[PDB]
Amino acid sequence: YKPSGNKRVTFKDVGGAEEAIEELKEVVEFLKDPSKFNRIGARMPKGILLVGPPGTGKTLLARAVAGEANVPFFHISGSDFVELFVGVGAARVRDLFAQAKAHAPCIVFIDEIDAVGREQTLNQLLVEMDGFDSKEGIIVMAATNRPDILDPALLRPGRFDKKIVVDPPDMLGRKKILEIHTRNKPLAEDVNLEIIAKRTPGFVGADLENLVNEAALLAAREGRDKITMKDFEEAIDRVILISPAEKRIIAYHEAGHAVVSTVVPNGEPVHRISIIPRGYKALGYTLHLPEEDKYLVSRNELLDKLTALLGGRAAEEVVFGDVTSGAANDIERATEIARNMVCQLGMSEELGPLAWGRNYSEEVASKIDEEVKKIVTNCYERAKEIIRKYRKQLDNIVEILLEKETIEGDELRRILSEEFE
Amino acid sequence: YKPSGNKRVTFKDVGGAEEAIEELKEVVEFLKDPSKFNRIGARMPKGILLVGPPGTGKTLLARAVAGEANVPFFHISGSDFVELFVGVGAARVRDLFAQAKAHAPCIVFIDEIDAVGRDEREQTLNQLLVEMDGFDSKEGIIVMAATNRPDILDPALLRPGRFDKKIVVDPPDMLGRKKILEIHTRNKPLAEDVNLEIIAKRTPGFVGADLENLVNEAALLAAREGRDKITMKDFEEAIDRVIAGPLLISPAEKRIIAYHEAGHAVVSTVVPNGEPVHRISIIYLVSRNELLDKLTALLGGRAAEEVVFGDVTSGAANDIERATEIARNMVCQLGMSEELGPLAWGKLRNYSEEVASKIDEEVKKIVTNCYERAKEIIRKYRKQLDNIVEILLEKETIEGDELRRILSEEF
Amino acid sequence: YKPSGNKRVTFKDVGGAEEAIEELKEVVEFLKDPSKFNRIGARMPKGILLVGPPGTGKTLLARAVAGEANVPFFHISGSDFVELFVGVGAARVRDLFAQAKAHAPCIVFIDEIDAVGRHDEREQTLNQLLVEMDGFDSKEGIIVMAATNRPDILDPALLRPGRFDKKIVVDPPDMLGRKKILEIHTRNKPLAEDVNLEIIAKRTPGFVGADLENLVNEAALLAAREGRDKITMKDFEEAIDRVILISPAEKRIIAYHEAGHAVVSTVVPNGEPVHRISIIKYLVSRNELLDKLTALLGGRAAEEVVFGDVTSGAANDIERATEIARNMVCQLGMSEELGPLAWGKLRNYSEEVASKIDEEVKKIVTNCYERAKEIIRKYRKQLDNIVEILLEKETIEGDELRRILS
Amino acid sequence: YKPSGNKRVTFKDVGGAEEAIEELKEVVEFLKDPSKFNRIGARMPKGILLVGPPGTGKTLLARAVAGEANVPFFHISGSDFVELFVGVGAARVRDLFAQAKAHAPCIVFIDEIDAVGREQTLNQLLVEMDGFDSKEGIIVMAATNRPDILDPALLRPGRFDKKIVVDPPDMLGRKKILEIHTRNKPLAEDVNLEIIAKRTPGFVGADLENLVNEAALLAAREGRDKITMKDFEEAIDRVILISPAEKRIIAYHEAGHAVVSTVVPNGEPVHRISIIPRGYKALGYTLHLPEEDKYLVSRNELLDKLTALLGGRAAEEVVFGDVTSGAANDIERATEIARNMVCQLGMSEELGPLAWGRNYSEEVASKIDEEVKKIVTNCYERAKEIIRKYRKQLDNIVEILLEKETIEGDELRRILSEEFE
Ligand SMILES: Nc1ncnc2c1ncn2[C@@H]1O[C@H](COP(=O)(O)OP(=O)(O)O)[C@@H](O)[C@H]1O
Ligand SMILES: Nc1ncnc2c1ncn2[C@@H]1O[C@H](COP(=O)(O)OP(=O)(O)O)[C@@H](O)[C@H]1O
Ligand SMILES: Nc1ncnc2c1ncn2[C@@H]1O[C@H](COP(=O)(O)OP(=O)(O)O)[C@@H](O)[C@H]1O
Ligand SMILES: Nc1ncnc2c1ncn2[C@@H]1O[C@H](COP(=O)(O)OP(=O)(O)O)[C@@H](O)[C@H]1O
Ligand SMILES: [Mg+2]
Ligand SMILES: [Mg+2]
Ligand SMILES: [Mg+2]
Ligand SMILES: [Mg+2]
Ligand SMILES: [Zn+2]
Ligand SMILES: [Zn+2]
Ligand SMILES: [Zn+2]
Ligand SMILES: [Zn+2]
Repeated sequence: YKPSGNKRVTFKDVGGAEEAIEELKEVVEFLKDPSKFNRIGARMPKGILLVGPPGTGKTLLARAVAGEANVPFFHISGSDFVELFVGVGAARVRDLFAQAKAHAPCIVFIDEIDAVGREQTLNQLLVEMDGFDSKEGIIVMAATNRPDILDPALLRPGRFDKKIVVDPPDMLGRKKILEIHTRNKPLAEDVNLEIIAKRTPGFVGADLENLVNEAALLAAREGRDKITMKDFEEAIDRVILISPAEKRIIAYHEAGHAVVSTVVPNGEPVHRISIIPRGYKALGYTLHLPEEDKYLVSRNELLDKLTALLGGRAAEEVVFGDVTSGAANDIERATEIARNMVCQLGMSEELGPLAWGRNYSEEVASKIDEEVKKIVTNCYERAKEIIRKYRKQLDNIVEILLEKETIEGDELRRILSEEFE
Repeated sequence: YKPSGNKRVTFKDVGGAEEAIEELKEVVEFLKDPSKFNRIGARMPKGILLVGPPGTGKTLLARAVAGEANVPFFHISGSDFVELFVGVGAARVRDLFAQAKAHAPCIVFIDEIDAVGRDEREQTLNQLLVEMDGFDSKEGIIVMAATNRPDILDPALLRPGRFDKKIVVDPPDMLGRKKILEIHTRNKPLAEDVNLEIIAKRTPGFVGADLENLVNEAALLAAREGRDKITMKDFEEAIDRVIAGPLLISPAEKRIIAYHEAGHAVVSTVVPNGEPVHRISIIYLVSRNELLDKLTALLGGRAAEEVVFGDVTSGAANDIERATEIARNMVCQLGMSEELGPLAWGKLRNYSEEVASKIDEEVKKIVTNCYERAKEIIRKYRKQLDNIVEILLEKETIEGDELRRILSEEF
Repeated sequence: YKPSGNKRVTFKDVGGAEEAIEELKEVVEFLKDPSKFNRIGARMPKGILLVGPPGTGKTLLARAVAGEANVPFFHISGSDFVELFVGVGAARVRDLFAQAKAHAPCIVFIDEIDAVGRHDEREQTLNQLLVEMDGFDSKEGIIVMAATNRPDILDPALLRPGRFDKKIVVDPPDMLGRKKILEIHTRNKPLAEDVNLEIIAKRTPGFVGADLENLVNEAALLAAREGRDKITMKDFEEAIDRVILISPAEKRIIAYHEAGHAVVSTVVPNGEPVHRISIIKYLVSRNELLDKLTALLGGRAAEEVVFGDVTSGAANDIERATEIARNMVCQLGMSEELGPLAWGKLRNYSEEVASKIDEEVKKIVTNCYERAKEIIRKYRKQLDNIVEILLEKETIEGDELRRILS
Repeated sequence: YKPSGNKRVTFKDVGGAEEAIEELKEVVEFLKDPSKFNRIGARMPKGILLVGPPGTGKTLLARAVAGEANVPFFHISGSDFVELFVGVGAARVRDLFAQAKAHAPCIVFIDEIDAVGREQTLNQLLVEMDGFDSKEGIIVMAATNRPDILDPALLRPGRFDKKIVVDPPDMLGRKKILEIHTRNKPLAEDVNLEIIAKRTPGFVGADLENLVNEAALLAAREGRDKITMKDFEEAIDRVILISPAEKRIIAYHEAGHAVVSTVVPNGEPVHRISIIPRGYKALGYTLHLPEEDKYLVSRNELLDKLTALLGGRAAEEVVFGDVTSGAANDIERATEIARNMVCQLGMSEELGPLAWGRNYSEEVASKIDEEVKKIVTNCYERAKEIIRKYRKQLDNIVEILLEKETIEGDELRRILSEEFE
């Protein structure tokens, strides 16, 4: 394999991710001279996971880090390994790392890392991660919008043991991204990117770069030498949000996750809750992440986890009397877990300490289904029992959420303790 | 591979395709003077996919764009590459693009692209991909492709950088038929009794290719009788000819489709969560009730047919399919079933026959409830249903601040 | 490449190809006076492909068009161009079109066009053809006709609009057509007054024009051989054995099967008008489909009623009919009990539903079957009459059939 | 494709098939100068099917015919077309014939013709057969040891409308084949091929050529310049028949086919019966051949045909009280036919005029099975009823069969009429 011949980027070229750039500044410092860290035992991560929705500059930042450190950048895409013949995947992972070490210090980027990190190909990856010497100035960055799908072996210490969340940009972030992608473009005097930032809720960087291109097409179509405000207004429409009653439901869903995870004894600590459309900081997402601290999980831990996953839906049903599609992913994950308890873990009553999996009769298929349904239904009703018992808290957390949108650190811990002290 | 030696056409030659022509105007300007775009980095697509039924003018539009830009037009048929010996297809694609670059700007147009882009075909298609990726848009080359079989295409073909822009070419309605008849009648001697509106109205289902043939058959009728003008009777009789030569919508059928279309519109309007209805023509997160409303509306066409005609036709097949998809999704994915619980059933089926059976009863129950509700709505609003149909038959299309008001004056 | 110096033929010389003659009459009008079409923009085809087995009159037809219009005829054979030195074929095609333009209006006829219109010098030769077709002005009254019994061998470039985009199918003659062919080839011969050409048509199923001409000739040689000045019926009867199949029992059966489809189609309110029987919409409603299904089952219905035994003949129909029923039940929501639901598409539903679908499909097909049988029994006599005519002539027209259903 | 560069053979090189060579002598005469036939309207076949077990010189004779006429020979193998991508099969059939015509007169040989003649590939074959002009000196020969598997469209007149049966060789045929393959070999004086012919019952030409090679290996192994009798004796053993009580059963099976086919009204005329191990002249084989005369078949014709197919087994059961494996192929063919009556032809009581085929429920699967079983069982019991009623005839036919081995022409017709007059 042969390093990217693409155009070098820096952080100059990345808008609306000042938090991410902050954390990555050390990695740039490391790459520029690892010997400053090495000399005093400052141990950097070997793997850094970038998490966010597509088109949010995950790949961009990886490249910005390499250009900023003026180091080679290897771009691989996870979806290139799936579908490969027997062994070809692992041999490419081998080669990748052999090239990385020959060109160290360097960045190795693996896009769509979920594509490989859901056997041989991933096992080879894990051995390479642990096989290489951080001190040689090698850092592997990976991107995913599906971190819930990842093998927890990937996130073990000594691997991708740090991650950074790249969120969609708000109005101020959108404006900046507009300015970046308009730098070398000829704008009319009447163009106001502020109004365009305001009128593009939900748009990510990729969409905004596109909108800018659509705007340029509109000018060029008419043979014009400057892009007008009308061209930007018009372009938005070519590429085409949340109601205050939908905001409410989303808030109740997220609060529901939070309340149930707090009450349930083996609940996952709640560090942040958020009602940003697709922020991956929300707890709703978090609850779908693979267990990275432990290696064993107990039946009661799973039932507690399952009950937390169904908290979103429990809160909607209790409060609104009906349910939306919001909980589809929660339903799917909860079902997966229960099927796994029954068919792999030997955690059903009736089915016994047996691996079922298809290898078995309709008669067993049927008991499996009954058993899986029982677990999920029982956890769901437990969730609602909890919601109802802690309705006032649920209501309180919603109220703040509607106001603040995202609650994160020491502040969140004040609120939860006030509320469940 | 050589550019076409046939007659240069322009948009003056295309009828009833105004929306497609407006999307294509950009391409015409780019080709006239790429510098205007390249100058300000207005990135054009490399490949444009034209999608529509046969004889609707896909090839014509591709030609019109080249003619309008006064650039060479390469006319290729996907069907030529299939059946070819080992490697001959790839080598042809390679050559094809070699010539395009030597003639740039130009249009390369691949008809029947689903013939190539559905061993050897792999290599042929792989080679297509390579050439698409391999050419510089800035150099004024546009590849257009046509298909009436888009679902059969490899998604690799639709990736960004490839055929990532699609334009839909629709069958003409009354006024479009009328325009196409006028285009193909420009240079022909017509009797004073000929009325192309009436012939527009009498040829619902006809595409541009059908109408051009119609005109010629009319002409052949006059010629056979040695007459120096084409008469209305010639056109009328030509209709019956084009038919039995090689699909007209019958008047009775027109009626049924009108009621089907009026039905969707009536139900959509009554149902609280109905989708606004912008047009009727003869030619993040959702709630349970949003979905039941959607489903009920989707079943309105069939509901109208059943209530008005008693019988039901094949016309609601696509809507039944969609309605059923929605209800399986509700039962199997969203946990919106009475009895089956907040469980994901499926993902391919990983459950017992006992469950499969309950799923079927629950899907059938949802769809059947929405169906009966649709019928109640149609019976309750039969008068307005009938008024919309009457107008829709007169015009074939109702739209805009005219459909806007009709639904108010009625509801 | 000069106008053929062979005998003038007209349509009077072509037997049993009325449909194709009717398609070609406009070509003749055009050749006689192109200006009639030219002046109103009536565009004629540049290429007409005649498709059919050897000896059916493809060449004869082309010659008759020219003789009929009194216009020159250039006869070329595609098999001449195979095997040629480098370039020679293209140059011949160039010259051939140069000659047609000098002599227009005219017919240029290419026999065995598959021999050229099919991997080397043929490319060159074929490409020149495509160029010349594209190059010539139709309005000049030039028409190129081609013949093949091998149309699937043909390069589709040839069949594209502006080229050979009109195909005329030429079939083996039915009994009346064979009779006419015999008249034609007998015009100039001394026949005895005992010669019954109809009986000879009847006894010669499967014979094509070339076969029947040969037979007349063998009859003539037979009489001459015996020093006789008239050709008798015995000569023709003996000739048949010389120029040389389906059981008459099997023929009966096929005839009842076909007549059955036709009676049911006619009787059933939504059936498809019958245009022809031979023993060789956008939307569709529930009733229309049931009527169609019933009609599809008529052949078999006619066998069961008439013969009590059924043959493998209805296999395709049974398949078709079952396809329709399954689609009614599974895609069209036209079942009693199964609702306005799509079941399937492969199978996305339970065994309980699988089994209900089979009951319902079975019930529809069976009901339509019984109904077909009722129609057959009710119209037995006319069924019998139709079969009696069908067996005699091999091919009857709808108008005739509806008439018998008096 | 490019004509065989293999070594030219003549009939000189083919042993123990004097009957086959006789029939093929005309084809040689035709190929040498088709104009002698053409001139007086002598119409040759366009297709000639060679039938026999493998290793019996089917391919050999095809090549002998071409070498004898000194004409080009195209060898194709049917199994080369199956497994090919979409269209490649038909395009190769096209090309084959295009080459044949360019090199006419010539022989086109299609080995393992059953491999293609059981859609597009066979349909193309049929059009080529009917597309070519016999008078151009083109004859297509085909070989198969599975003619029961062939599409009856192949055997229609104007195609493979003549066939020749090549049987295993008896002792005298075996001796000749031994002599041919020993011509250029150095034999000891003590070698007696006669005794070797006698001791190799069941051996075909291919086996005998092999035995000869094994004999040569034994000499060469010991460094010897002549092949000894001991070497031949020894070689037989390296490559390794019927009991007089098995002969009896085979005779009763074949007689059973004959008796039932005679009695049953729509029975297939019986032209020969044989108890040669694998002669394809036997009626047992014949009854498995595809209907080549007709196009329609009636329910009663099939029931009669089914009953005849089961006559072999019926005779064994009636006479010996039990049954052997001999009837496996008959059972399989009879089942095929009944399944076809029920599922395709609309010839069941209960199932109706419906195409079943899987497209259908377990409930229907089950009725199908019941229906198919009913037909076969009813036909089987009919067969036995017939055997018992005509036991004396059955006994008589066996007796002759045991004596004569094969009964063929006018003689067979005497016997059957005496017996069922
Ligand atoms: N934060 C950002 N600031 C400026 N441009 C951005 C940003 N995010 C995305 N873009 C632009 O849009 C594209 C986003 O694609 P990518 O970097 O692959 O995002 P992701 O990896 O999240 O899918 C980039 O190529 C970049 O040009
Ligand atoms: N929209 C139209 N306006 C005018 N003529 C049309 C139109 N559509 C088709 N035609 C006539 O019929 C022909 C249709 O062929 P084509 O453009 O190949 O349609 P498609 O490519 O969609 O199959 C055209 O060449 C033209 O003569
Ligand atoms: N339909 C027909 N009517 C009269 N004669 C015919 C007919 N078809 C064939 N023949 C006779 O047989 C001869 C050979 O037929 P030909 O025209 O060469 O048929 P094709 O071109 O289909 O091979 C003709 O010249 C003609 O004399
Ligand atoms: N009748 C025979 N006479 C002489 N040799 C034979 C005979 N039959 C087969 N052989 C030899 O053994 C081989 C038999 O193979 P082959 O001709 O393919 O038979 P088949 O086509 O029946 O399988 C031949 O190559 C030939 O050398
Ligand atoms: Mg992405
Ligand atoms: Mg088209
Ligand atoms: Mg001919
Ligand atoms: Mg063999
Ligand atoms: Zn959630
Ligand atoms: Zn609809
Ligand atoms: Zn039929
Ligand atoms: Zn047997």
